[PDB]
Amino acid sequence: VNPTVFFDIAVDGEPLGRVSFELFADKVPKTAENFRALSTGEKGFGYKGSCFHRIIPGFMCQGGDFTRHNGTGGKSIYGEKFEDENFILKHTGPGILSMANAGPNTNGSQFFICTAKTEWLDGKHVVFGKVKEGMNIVEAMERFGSRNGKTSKKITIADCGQLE
Amino acid sequence: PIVQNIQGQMVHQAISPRTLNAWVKVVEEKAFSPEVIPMFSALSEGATPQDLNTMLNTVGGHQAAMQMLKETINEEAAEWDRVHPVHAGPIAPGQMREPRGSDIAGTTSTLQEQIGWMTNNPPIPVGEIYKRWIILGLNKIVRMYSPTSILDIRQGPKEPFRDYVDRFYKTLRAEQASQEVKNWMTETLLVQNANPDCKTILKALGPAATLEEMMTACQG
Amino acid sequence: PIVQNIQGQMVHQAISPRTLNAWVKVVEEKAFSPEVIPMFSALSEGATPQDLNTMLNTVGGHQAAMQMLKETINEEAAEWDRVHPVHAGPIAPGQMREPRGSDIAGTTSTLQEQIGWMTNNPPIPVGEIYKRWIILGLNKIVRMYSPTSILDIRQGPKEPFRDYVDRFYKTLRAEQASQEVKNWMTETLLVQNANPDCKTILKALGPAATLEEMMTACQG
Amino acid sequence: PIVQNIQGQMVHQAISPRTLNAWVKVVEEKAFSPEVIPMFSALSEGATPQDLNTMLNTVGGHQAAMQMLKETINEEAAEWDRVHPVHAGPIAPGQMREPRGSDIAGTTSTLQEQIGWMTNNPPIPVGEIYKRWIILGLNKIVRMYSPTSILDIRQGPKEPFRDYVDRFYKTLRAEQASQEVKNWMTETLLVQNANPDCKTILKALGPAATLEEMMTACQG
Amino acid sequence: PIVQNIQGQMVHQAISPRTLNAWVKVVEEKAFSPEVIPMFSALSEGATPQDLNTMLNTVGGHQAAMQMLKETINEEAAEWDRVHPVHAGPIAPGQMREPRGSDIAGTTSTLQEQIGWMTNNPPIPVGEIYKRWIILGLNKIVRMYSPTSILDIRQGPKEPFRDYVDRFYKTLRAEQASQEVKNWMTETLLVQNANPDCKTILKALGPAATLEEMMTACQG
Amino acid sequence: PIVQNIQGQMVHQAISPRTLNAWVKVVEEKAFSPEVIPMFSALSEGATPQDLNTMLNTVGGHQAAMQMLKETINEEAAEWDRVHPVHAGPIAPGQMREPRGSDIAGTTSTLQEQIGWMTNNPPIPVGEIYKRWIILGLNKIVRMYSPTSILDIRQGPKEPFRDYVDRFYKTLRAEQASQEVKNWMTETLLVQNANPDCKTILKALGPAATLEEMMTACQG
Repeated sequence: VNPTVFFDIAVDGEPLGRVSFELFADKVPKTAENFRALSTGEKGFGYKGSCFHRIIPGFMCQGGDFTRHNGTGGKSIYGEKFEDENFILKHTGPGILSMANAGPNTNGSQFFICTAKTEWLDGKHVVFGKVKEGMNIVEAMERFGSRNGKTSKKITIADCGQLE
Repeated sequence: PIVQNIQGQMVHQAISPRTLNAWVKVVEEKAFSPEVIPMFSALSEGATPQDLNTMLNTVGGHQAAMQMLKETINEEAAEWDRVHPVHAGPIAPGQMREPRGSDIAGTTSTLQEQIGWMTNNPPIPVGEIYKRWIILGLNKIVRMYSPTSILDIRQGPKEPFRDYVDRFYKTLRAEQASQEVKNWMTETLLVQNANPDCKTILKALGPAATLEEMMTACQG
Repeated sequence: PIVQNIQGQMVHQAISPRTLNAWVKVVEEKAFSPEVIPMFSALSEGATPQDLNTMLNTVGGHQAAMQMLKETINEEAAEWDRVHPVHAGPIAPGQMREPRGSDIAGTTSTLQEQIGWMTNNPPIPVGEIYKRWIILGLNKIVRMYSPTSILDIRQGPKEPFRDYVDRFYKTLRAEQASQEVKNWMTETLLVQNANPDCKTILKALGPAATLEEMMTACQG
Repeated sequence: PIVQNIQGQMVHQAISPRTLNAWVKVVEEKAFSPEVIPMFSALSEGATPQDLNTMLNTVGGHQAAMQMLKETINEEAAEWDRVHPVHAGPIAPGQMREPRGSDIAGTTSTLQEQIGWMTNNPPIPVGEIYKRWIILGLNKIVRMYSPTSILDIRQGPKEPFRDYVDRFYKTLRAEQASQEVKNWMTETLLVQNANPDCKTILKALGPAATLEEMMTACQG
Repeated sequence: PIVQNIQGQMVHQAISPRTLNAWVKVVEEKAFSPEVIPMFSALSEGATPQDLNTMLNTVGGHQAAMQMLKETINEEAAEWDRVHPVHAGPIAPGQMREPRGSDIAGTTSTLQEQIGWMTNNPPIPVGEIYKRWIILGLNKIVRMYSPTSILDIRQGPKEPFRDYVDRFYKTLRAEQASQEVKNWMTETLLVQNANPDCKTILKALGPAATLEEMMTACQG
Repeated sequence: PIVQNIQGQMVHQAISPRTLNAWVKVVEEKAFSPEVIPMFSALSEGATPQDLNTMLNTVGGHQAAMQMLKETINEEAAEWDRVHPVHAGPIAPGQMREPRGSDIAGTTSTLQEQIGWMTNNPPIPVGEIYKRWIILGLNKIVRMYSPTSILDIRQGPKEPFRDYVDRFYKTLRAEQASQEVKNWMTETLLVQNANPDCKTILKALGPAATLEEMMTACQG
């Protein structure tokens, strides 16, 4: 019933590990379909070969800008941006997958994986999934980031797709 | 157009002459009216860019409309190339190079490459993109063919209310300025331009009146 | 529309162009007759809401009737939402999607969601519900297109009983009422409005006589 | 109206007389014009429902407009009661019960309850809700006090273009049917009703013309 | 009045000269309109009976109205003293004695007793009762001041509907009947006294007549 | 507008009604003249964008000028967006996000966000930027409201030099041009358009004569 997608992560081309995500399509369906479809690449464009452009140790890893590769772009499967579906789920801990945005109703394709409990984000970013397998791969990724987000090595989504 | 097999996979299939004949006949007989876009979208479901270029080049006559459609497709392809630059260098073995705007149009690419794009993993919907572009062009064309403007509608003393509302909604569907503007127009301009007798019969029902009672009032 | 595919697994098959051409032709040739409802119900058996939207968009002309149809579909969706709101209850162990008034009308529901709602076990009758709505709308349209009231049907001085009863039953079928009202009307109105020459003949047969007896009586 | 202190907390404050005097003077001197709503929204920032009932009851004259506003507030209060139903069962220790549709207006509640509602944790914005309702009522009032419709605008042969566009935009801001429909009107109706000479001078610049060049064309 | 210090005791404060200046200005310029009562209740908020006596004595002229107001205050004080026994004898410290009617009027006491009664626990508000009595008196005055009755309003042949409803609602605001009788008259006599043309217009409007609908119907 | 509050902590203070009344009066009598831009800049020192929106909404009449101002504000916002791109992403807990092109105009930016952008260290000059935009708009409007051009200013036969130079400098200040062009414009136009006798009187003084000597030449 709820889809599961994976990401095979790479640090400058060396394979690092697989993170897999359960998308809560039963509560945030339109948000979960957009991440699912961008992971499969079935609509022609997507996450494969994009990188995490902003990694802040102890906060979150952000990625998903496949058009401009630096947080200023990305687009959804419904157009460039769409509404905040709802705020049922909250940022309860590491592994929560939440939507990045540029204020309300500006969701595109950027997402962030929390590596800590970030309750201040509640009510401001739609949560739509959580890490299933691979959280120590997300944790190891932190080491390649910095206080301001700049990463030291290129961290890419080498491959991604749907598992179930 | 691609068609699925018994085991679920799909492979290219030659375009049926019946589809081309029906498309040309409906274009000739029904000219360029609002009801060509649904039939066009229904006729060429899953059609390759070559099939769409066929269905467009095969339309004899109305060459100005076809030139408008070609210009619209050209502008859309230029915008697509500007928003999605293609990479250079060697291409990965498991991936085929991404198409450019002129190649999304299907003008400078072979049919086998279109089939490979459409049946790739993950599939690339070049046919759907070019169909969206053609549908936008056809919307602009049916906008151009619109005979009269929406504001110039005024019912004659003898023209029945049925013909009046028919003409009104015809040019309204041909306008396609927006949806909420259309909703405001069908509230205001519809009742603003009635014949005085039936006009006051409609005003007797107030603005809360619906179209059914609006018509059966002036009926009989 | 989806169809049972060998073996036992329903897969989506897009609407065939020949079906759309048949629908356009029957709407062009027969306008809006009482019989179209059965032809529409038989041309779109088990159709996804997208197919019915395509078949309602491919119509040419009669935009007023299509507007009444769309408005009645909206009203049925509104009433459906009112009759089927989510009341608090313990969550079901198994979750199945759910069709909204807008999810049933095929407006905001993607084709995959409708295929899911149809092929899932237990199935959600979205197609039959939308067909009931469109059939109610078509009944409204065909009852509006009636040229004259059933009460005005009267036989000419030399108009044969054949054409008289044909036109009378045609207008009665186009007319809308309960079955008992029709049972009373066929006994109170048919014999009275007949031509006196054959009216005496029908009166000589009896009040509760059947149609064939009167028809062979005034035959010739 | 509540006011913040040095420590940061807020407490009720008696309404200042030269606010009531200014409101009564602007209501009488300017009567009803689109620029009474911004003045009202600026005068009563943070005012309790009692203060708004004061500012409304204090308006002598134009009692029909005040009754329209009362009726609009009445209907709005009923909708709020219908949309949210009070929950049953035990109430949390850190929370206490909410107001009703009629008590949002402050008709059947004392001032201390309004202050407790406005400075609760979390605060409940009854003042802002009632201000929104009053602003909607004032919008309907200034709609009624519009002296013409948007379509009847036709510039006279001698009436300058400046006065024409002033009247147009005045009755357009007084229309407030929508925002995108306003955007379509300012493109079509503005260019469609000019005097023939200046009309064709504006047509010389095409639809891409902006308002500045639109006026400096007919200028001089 | 009694200003509540921010995080502190409710310190007493003498009435500012601005309040009395505005009060004498409005009572001089506007005579005795229905709205003056709201403005009087607005200017004097949380004021001691000494403040209200100062606000009433400063009124210059219209001494008959002042004598009627004093007679009404005396009647209310007599009723209060009749339906409330007054205790006497030694009184426990820290607890003020029973407020008498002539004392609740402030004519037989100083500011200290009023401040004590408005600061006791539980509070005994003398201001909200003396202001109620003054409002009853001002209501009698404004009823006496009305030039024409409500039952004798008739619309002129040329006088439009707006002026007629203005005069009608002004006289209704000046009326003395209960609220249910007020609703009855504003429901019936409004349309029952209009000019015959718009009378028939509003009769065609039928039941559920609402003021904005009435004024939109009688346009032109 | 925010103001330095004792001690050293800026807190939000809502716009005072007296300032709004002064603005309405200066836009009622002065209307649109060169002096309004300086008056506006002084009445709105350090104002949040909400205060400037309130001051621009309260203007009654002159809707064409307000629409020009709104359109120029939109144009400046688009140019600011094209020059200062805003990157999307989660904000830092300590610092605020970079305001977009529409966050300056107070359209989609809440009052708290503006207060943050102003009181933060380093401060974001949203108020001064919006003031520069409104000042550009007001310059456009006051250069439009000019009745005649500076080239058309000519002295009457007996019209004294005082009124001529006053009107000429007033029109020159209302006109829009670089100061460097004005330096040639004055020395080319002031003496030439004067009366012939005063023309020779000023030419006797010399070409580079100052304004005071030129004045005292034809004094009386």
